[PDB]
Amino acid sequence: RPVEWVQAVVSRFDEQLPIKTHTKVSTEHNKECLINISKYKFSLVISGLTTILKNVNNKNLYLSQLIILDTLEKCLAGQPETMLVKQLLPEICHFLQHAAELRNSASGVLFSLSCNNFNAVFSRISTRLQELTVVDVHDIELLQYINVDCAKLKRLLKETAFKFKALKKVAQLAVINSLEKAFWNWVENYPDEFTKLYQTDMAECAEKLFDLVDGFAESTKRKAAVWPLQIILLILCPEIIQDISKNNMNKKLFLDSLRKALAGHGGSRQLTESAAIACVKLCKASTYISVIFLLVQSMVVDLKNLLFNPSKPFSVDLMIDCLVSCFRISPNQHFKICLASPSTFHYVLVNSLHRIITNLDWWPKIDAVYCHSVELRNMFGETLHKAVQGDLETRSYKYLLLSMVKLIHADPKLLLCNPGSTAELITGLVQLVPQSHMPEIAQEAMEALLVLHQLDSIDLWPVETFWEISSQMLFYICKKLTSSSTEILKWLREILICRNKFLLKNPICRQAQTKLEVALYMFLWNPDTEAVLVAMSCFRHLCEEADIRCGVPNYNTFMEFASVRAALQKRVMALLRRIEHPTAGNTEAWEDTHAKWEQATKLILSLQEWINMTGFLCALGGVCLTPVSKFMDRLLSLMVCNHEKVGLQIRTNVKDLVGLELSPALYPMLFNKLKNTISKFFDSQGQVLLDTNTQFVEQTIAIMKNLLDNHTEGSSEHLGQASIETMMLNLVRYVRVLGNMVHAIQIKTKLCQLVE
Amino acid sequence: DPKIQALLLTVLATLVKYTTDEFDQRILYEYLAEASVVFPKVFPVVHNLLDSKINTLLSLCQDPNLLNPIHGIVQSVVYHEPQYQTSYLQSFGFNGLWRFAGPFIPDYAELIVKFLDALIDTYLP
Repeated sequence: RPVEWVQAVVSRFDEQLPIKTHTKVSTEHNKECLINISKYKFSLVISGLTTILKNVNNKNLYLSQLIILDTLEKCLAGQPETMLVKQLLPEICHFLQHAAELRNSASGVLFSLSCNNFNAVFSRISTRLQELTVVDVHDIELLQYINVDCAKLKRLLKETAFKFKALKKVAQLAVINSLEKAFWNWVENYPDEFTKLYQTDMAECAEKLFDLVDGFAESTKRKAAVWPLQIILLILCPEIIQDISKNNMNKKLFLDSLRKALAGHGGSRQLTESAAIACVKLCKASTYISVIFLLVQSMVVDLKNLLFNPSKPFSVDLMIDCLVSCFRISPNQHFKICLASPSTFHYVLVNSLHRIITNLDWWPKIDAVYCHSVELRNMFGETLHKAVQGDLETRSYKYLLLSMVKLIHADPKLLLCNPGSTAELITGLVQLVPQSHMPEIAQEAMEALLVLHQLDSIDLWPVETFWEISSQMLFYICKKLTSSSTEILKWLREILICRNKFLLKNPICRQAQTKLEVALYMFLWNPDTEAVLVAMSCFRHLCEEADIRCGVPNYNTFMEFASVRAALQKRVMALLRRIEHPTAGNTEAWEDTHAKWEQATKLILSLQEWINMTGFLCALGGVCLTPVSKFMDRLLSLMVCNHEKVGLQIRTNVKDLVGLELSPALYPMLFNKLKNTISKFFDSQGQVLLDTNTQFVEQTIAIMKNLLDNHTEGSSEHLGQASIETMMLNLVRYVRVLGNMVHAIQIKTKLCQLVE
Repeated sequence: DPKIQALLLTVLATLVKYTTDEFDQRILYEYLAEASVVFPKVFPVVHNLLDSKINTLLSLCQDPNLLNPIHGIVQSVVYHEPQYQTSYLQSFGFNGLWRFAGPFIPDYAELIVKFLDALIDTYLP
């Protein structure tokens, strides 16, 4: 019965789609199992996914389709024909901000499909070409996406050339654009095959199609449309390029027209703009390799004077393609222009450098650029300064800064290698992490700082530098955290992992460790459950740091945090009570939380945060044994909180938190303060001063009952330290003078239950 | 010996079929994932037993630890998809193994009556 269980995995995966944490893990685990099943029973899994995709097609819809298409792509990329062609391929055609993601995903699916399927996708394309000869072009666009090799490219060109004159003008246009991408698809995937082309049937197809496409070009607009393909088709004819460098006359007149259009002598802006696109594509093509270099040398200077002119800016992806190509051709005049200049040039430079890192054996590596690191650092500092001090100009500095941080994520080594310099760089990134108005930048600054904290990076900043800089970062981040906090805290966990790794290979440090300790304790009360769990995880790394240092007080309780909404807060408070030993950190965390809590209390007189802060103060406060005395007096004042909208909730939560969660080491202070307060309810003749006092007494009885019910280990030791006798006598004496009404009877009953 | 592999597998599968404790199931399915990869030619025997519960755990469950073995078994099965059907246990007399070890008379009792009477008549004078 294997088929039946494969279908059960497929059916599980379908029902777990968003359109219909554990469901995330289950979904990914199912997807990964389907992929690994597809590695063998490929058509069962693909059929199921196809069937699901049909059903789904007939925010959560897009996410479901993305999950299905990502699964399909990874299955197809793992492939060791009929329904691929008759069932899947039409659905992938149907797909061809989430629409662009879906188009990208579907294209990756189609690319993967096409590798082993090509003859079928080409048969669909060839059939629509035939239909077009006797206008709906969408199947022709599939030529953009499909995997193409040298033999397949030759076939596509041959099929096209034969039919091209019989096609309608809109179909001819769709073909022209689509073949331009199809050429690039081959060159990018199979650079070795393009290199071999420069080391006659392809050239015959390319020349035939060139002359056909030239015959189509009857107007300025059609000329501008075809020139990017005509340069490709000419690049597919190395021997024609060699002849026209000295039947070919129209190819020479085309290159001369491109030169004239780059040099500004063509009046038509559309032809100059198109000529830029064509000559960038030529420059690009040369990097994947020859006579082509002579053609590049004839146009590159005019192309640089078109795209990189600070006095007359062109009208970014095209400029990036140009700069990357120029760098690959010769690894810097236009580079210095981009370092100096319009912010759009700074943008194009940085994105070009990022592409150079992230995208062949003869291509120059990024390391030639490590002469310009000082200028890149200056550009970063300036851009940072301009983004923070900030409408259209401001928005442009944001996109630039994001790109510079992405560049730092792509490679730190550049910045560090030419060079305080490192401290400035890290400080600038660190300054972005807090910024609420730029979440995308902050996220990337964190990733950048993380890769800057990997071993190989730190060496380039060693140990005396690591300590100073990394602690300064920690101290600053923690200081902000104690003033997207959750994501910053996750990242701070991974930074601590990196610090532990760096020390395992091995005054601001004490300050940083203390502020970190403060921050982590302050996260234990945070209203976000995820934040609390992450903070717990951070104590593990604080312990690991100390193990690594010491191997050359709280540690047991930190390891218990590491081992771990209302249930979690209860568990946290139970652990906080087990902190016996004072530290600068825990003390300061208490004082800061107390200060915040007093401010929040005034504002209240957000509630769940105040409850959690209250609980934290109650649980940790023993370490501080004054500020604690004042907090306890304030809690006692809140037991009788008369506030109309939040008073019941305040009284209930103070009662429950004092009664279940207070530190055992504070019981001696609590009983003295309760005693002293209740004693004020009597005059000098020992008569009872009878609503506030009655309410205090009821809450006191419940609080004391809850304390005495509690079996927290070590609580017995502290219960002994202060006498209850005068307090309990005063409680019963107070309750005796309450009349025989229902509420007073309940209070008498509760006091009996306390006494028991 | 494939009979010993089949018996071992059938016992583990029997223990999965019935036990309600998810912690038992973690241990057992981890051993079935290795055992599937180890004894792939014999593994088909157990498939009938596993089929009902594996459908149930795939469609229902949300523990990754238990699912990791289950997905491993399905992958292993498909990867090696036979030389021994469920009938193979019947040939040597074990088709009842998963039968009997399920949850809690006449036909069995009459044979036991004859057996006990024969036990007495052989052993007791």
